[PDB]
Amino acid sequence: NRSQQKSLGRQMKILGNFQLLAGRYVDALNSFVDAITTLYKVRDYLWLGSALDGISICFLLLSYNSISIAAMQSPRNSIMSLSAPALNIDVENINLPLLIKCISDKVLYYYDLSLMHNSEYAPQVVYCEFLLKTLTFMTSCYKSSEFSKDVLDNIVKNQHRALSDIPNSPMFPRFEVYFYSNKLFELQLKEMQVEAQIKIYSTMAEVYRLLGYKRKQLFVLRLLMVALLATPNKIAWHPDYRTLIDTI
Amino acid sequence: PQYFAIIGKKDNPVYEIEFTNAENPQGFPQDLKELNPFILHASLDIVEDLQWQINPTTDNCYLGKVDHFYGLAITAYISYSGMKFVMIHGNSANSSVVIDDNNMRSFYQEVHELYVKTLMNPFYKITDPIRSPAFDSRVRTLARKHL
Amino acid sequence: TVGPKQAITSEASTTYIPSRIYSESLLFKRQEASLSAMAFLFQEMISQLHRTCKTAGDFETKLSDYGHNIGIRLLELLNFRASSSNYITKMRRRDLKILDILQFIHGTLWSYLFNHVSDDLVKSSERDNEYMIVDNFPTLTQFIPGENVSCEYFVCGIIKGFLFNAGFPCGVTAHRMPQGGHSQRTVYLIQFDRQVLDREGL
Repeated sequence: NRSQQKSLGRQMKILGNFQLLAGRYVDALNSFVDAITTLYKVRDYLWLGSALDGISICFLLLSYNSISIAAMQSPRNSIMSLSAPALNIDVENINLPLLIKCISDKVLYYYDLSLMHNSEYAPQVVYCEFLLKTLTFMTSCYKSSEFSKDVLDNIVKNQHRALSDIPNSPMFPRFEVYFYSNKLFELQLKEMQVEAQIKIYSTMAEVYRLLGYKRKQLFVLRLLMVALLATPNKIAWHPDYRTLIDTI
Repeated sequence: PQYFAIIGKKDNPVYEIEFTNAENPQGFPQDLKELNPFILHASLDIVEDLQWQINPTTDNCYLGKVDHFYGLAITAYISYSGMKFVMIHGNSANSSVVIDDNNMRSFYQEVHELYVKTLMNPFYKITDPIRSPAFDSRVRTLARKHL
Repeated sequence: TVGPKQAITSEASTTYIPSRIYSESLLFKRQEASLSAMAFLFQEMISQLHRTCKTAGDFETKLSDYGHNIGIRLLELLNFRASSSNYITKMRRRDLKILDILQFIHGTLWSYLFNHVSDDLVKSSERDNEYMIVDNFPTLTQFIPGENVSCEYFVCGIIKGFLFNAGFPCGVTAHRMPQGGHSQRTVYLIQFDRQVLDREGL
């Protein structure tokens, strides 16, 4: 079918752009390899990776849920990483949303408020992707849910979101809105591997500390304590627990 | 089930109650021991943040549903001395305080009248709990007749 | 045995209507007295606080505590009966700006304790963080002779505990400026702290 060849290209394109997106290290400084999927450009590894991810996200949005949301998140991450380098990819990166504003709706030109709209639309596309089977790959065909991989998207959404609130009297994002946009995950949280559950409560404590909410911190460290106590395996002493009990 | 508490100035409690329906008599099953004071003390802070906001997130005494967590909404009232009348509502489905929002504003005003009536005793200091047998009947007849 | 701090009592709703034990009332019922019967009790404050005090300053700041324990009662009463139990009472504006509670104290606290509204409310123009409140006749200290103003402070503790329980940590100090034919004019300066001062800026 045409949808079969489009599904083959949807499988091909995002992974074909993702390794070139992962071909950046310290902004690609003097790493001249054998020039087979390693270009070693001076200041255009982000630009070539952004063009690859732009073509891949355009082809996946033409092939329009899970891989579509991952493609839109890949285009958002490529635009954010290209803007993170102080380069000339501003008008090209803002006009690079030709299929991202067709499937998503960015409609902005500010300092990552366009990426805030694209991230909210990416979480909406992953929420649309939740209305499917719980795991669509081969090794993920009898996995937990989509509830173990929506959560990794929105916790790095919060990690990228709250840094816009630097304390001073200008507030880029009102102080209540990421407090609202972190309480959306009241997923059951019952079963997964534990070292995700230490990290989510630790960075949720750190985002509450940098916002300045000194009792929601006590709530999430109490959730960290309850999750640490009831684990069935055995753990060892580490001096992280020393300062954790000291701050609580 | 319903949880109601009067939180003082230093966050020390002065009145602490739950009241619940007779269908589930042992109310709040494995939350009353271990989450129900933590969500109260954690979500004092957004009530404290809303005490200096002119318009919310021209009365500034009643406050709406200020937090919603596992489908439990809390409602708040900041009195003139600063004793805050925060109360957690629990149900089976998604509970609505909007069906009682016109109603239980006259439950917060009719418990604030009882707090003013127990403030005027000169033997009653601040930062000590209400050890009053009259206060329990005066709050639970109000909870029974007006919910 | 209703709220112990050992536990939260779990009790089911819709029980019986119990007996009625003590019922009070809260409206004003404007009942008068004689100023001699006030001034006798004010001099019997001072005739014991002169006795159990060693220096001047601790006499100042424990004559102030009696006013503190009238101010923290009166703040909850006066707004609640000015916004008007079973009378379907509403709410006021729960004021939260420093020259919106000074207008309330200036026009309502002094019209409650005393018959008249206090006359003037003066900002300190040449600096910031001093706010004068004056009258022309302190009617409680008016039977004290001399000039030393320690016996003033029972009224100024009424001011301070009004604001300390209102979320506005301040400190009052009374002085005497005999302006004109009002020989007892008796300014109080309310002097807010530094840590409040940023908050009304933001």
